[PDB]
Amino acid sequence: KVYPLSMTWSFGWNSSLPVYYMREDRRVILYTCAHTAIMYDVVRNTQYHLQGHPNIISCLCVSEDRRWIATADEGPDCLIIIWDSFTGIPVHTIFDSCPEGNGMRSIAITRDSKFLATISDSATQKVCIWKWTLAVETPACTLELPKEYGFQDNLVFNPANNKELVSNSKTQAIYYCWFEDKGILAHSAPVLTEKTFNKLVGKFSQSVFHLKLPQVLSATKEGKLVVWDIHYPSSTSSSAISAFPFIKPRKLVHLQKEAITVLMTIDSYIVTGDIKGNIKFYDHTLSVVNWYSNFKLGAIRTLSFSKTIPSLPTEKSNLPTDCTLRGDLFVVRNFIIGTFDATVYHMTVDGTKLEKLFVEPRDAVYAVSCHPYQPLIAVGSVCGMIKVWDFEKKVYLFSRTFEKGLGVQCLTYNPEGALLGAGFTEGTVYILDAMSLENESPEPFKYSKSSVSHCCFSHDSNYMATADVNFTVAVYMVVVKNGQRVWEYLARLRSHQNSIQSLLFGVHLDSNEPRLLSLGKDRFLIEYNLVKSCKDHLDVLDVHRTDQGNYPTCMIWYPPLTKELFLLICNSGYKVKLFNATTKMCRKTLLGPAYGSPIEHAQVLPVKSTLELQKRYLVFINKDKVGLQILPVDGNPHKTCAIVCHPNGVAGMALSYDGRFAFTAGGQDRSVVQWKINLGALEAAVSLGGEDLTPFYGLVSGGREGKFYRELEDYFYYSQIRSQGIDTMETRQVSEHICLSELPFVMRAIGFYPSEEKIEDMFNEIKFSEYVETGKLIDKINLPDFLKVYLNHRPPFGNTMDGIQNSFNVLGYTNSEGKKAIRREDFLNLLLTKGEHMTEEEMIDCFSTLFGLTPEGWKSEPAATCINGPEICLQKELPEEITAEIFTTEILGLTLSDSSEQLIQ
Amino acid sequence: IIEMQRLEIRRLRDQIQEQE
Amino acid sequence: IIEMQRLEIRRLRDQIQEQE
Repeated sequence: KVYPLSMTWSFGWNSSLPVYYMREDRRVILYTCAHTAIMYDVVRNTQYHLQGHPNIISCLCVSEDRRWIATADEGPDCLIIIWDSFTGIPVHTIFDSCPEGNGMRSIAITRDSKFLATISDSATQKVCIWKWTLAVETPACTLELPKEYGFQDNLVFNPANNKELVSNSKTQAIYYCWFEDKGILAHSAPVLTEKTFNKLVGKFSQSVFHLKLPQVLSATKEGKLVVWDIHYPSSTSSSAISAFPFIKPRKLVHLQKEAITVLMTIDSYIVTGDIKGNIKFYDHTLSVVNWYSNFKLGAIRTLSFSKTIPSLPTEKSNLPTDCTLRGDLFVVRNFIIGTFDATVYHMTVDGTKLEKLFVEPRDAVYAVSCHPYQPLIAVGSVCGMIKVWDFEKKVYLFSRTFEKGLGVQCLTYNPEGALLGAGFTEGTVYILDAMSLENESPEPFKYSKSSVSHCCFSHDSNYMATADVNFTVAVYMVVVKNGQRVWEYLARLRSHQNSIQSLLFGVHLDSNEPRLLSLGKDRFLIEYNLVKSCKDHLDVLDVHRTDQGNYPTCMIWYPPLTKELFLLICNSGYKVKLFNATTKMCRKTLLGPAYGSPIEHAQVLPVKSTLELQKRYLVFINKDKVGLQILPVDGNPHKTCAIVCHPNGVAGMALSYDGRFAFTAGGQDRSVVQWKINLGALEAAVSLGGEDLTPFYGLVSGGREGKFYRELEDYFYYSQIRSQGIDTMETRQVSEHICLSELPFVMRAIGFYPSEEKIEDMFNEIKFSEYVETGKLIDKINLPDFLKVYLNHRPPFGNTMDGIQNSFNVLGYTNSEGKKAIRREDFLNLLLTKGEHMTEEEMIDCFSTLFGLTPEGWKSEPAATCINGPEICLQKELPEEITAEIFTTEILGLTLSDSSEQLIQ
Repeated sequence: IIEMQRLEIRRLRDQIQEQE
Repeated sequence: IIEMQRLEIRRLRDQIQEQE
């Protein structure tokens, strides 16, 4: 009944998802937006919402009375979900309709309102009918169809029937009738060819039941209509198979040159709409009634007609000349129009205005930037559009249409908000006027030659920088002349050996001065000395390697919480790390949010006051989810939440500068959504985890009594003996602590395998973490903190095969069995020479130990009789071809079975 | 006139930057 | 744009007078 992350906004919708008209008087209209379905009232200026699906919403149809709305989603696990318009918080559902079926790719509901009928996405498609007025949760009747008909993606119900449906693909059309007393659904899908008319007919789009005659209509891209008649069992057939009603292609006629694709029929008119901005109404004779045409309007994909049957004024009225021999009054319902290019309009029934509504991004979507002091947010498409909203007002305001065919993706404000900037996929960069979106530079800057991938301003307005997908950096600077500021190019440099993952500006308050910082996938981090940089010479002076076995993804300033200062970075290991504002060395190991995928990007909520200085919050997105974190991080699951959005992928972040709201832009969903947050709900969730070790104990299997936990605790004592030495004549003594050299031993002893580099990292972490407060190195570590280190450093589950497989797959040939495999001497030599080096005698000792040729423990009694045996054992123990299967049989008696999650918050 | 407003806004914020 | 620019102008003028 309350949530941390609630949704209520939609910007944009996919124009291929057909609109309907519901409540007329107030103007409230229905559109689908990714996995969500939405109602919006123009005059109240408020949205109403239908709450999600397991996948993107695939298809919908509204009852004729606009009381009922039905919807489906694509992908697995699909649900068919039906709704009452005027409760506005309704429910109805069909569970589990199809196991494999990838959601229902077309679906109609009876105007009769008794039945629902559906077409599944599947390699062979399903047809099923559903008595939705009953709480039925299984198909009443079923058929599956040859592939030859193709994707079937239009379906309609017959207003003159209860047991007839039509469907077509691009390339086949189908008639259906359901014999419920027989329990049989029958189909026919006859094949058209040129022979029927010796004429071109080509591809066709939609099919519909005629107004009054035993007929089925099909509309063509060819400018033509096709019509069929149905034939029903002749009486002599009734004694036999009574071959279910057959469809015959009586007639073809050409109605216009231009492509038609829309067809719907209203109150004994037919209505047809075109690729190029002409919409026509007809009487069942196919007689011509006055059309609507040539507005700034095209490829009309959404037609819909009002619930209101028109009352009839005639004393003063505006009606058009019908084209009858006389030409009479003509009064449609009100009706809705919308284009291909996502342009939404309502018509006054009397024609006196063609009124347009919201207008929205055509195609694919990329993430939005907020003004830092004003309730303004800027949205941009790939195509031709950047536009700004006041997200409190929900009002569409200033926008500029951009030059044709340039792709655009990156957007930024400068820290003042006075400037806006955008990045264009064809080698192109603009600076923009945070008012008029004038091209500030008389020409844009077009120095690079492929897609941007980041842009950012310095704290100084005078400097801006971008990344490009060629892994090349570029920087931008202001020059002061004549009392003017002008913007000017600054010089490119290639500094990353893999895809760039973040780009950042930095301040030297130490000198009130600007800094430039870049995150690559190459595990390398760099800073550039702007103040020494010069033309054709970005001054590169600092490279760090910052990840291992993995790669980083995001870079931001950590907020000030400390004397020290940090950058925050995240990696494919689900790890987060802090690096030092001077040395960029590491000391923090964190476990990222468990939620399904690694973090893609994070942004930090703004500060008003000391009250925020007392309480800081971090926002992040992953592949498919958006989530919140309270600082400091410690990997506690209760400390974090994440929620699912546009679940074919999310691609950027933006935050309301008041600190109330966040906005997510998807991609192919063409949709942007606002999110409204309760922090106290997360404080409550934190309280669910309790305090002290309780969360971390909960992370250990069996917590404080699990046999694992006791097994670990012994190693603390055993390693304490090792630190004392096994041989001593004194009293034994132990207390609270192990000495850091033992810590790698204990960590391995539990079952996690840090590299030498990881060891160095952890020793740095322990030494330095206390350092700045104490002034001191410290080297006695206590169990509770060691446990925290393990829990952060460990693989985010049990140890996994996957990296082993990947390593063999890189190193090995595919063998006779194709298995990725390594030859024994090559394998040995590589293990000595490469990676981290091994001494030959060291490696031989290791193998002899693993095979168990030595005496055990290697820590009290001598051995040297053994080692000569291992020389021959290197041949005799190791097979000539080695594989992950063999190597894991040698290393592992542990069957490292797979983890599970579903209960975890 | 809009461009003149942008120019005047620029001049005024530069004058504040001089006051800064 | 015109009206918001006039608001920006007012803001910057008044802040200039405040700093003076």
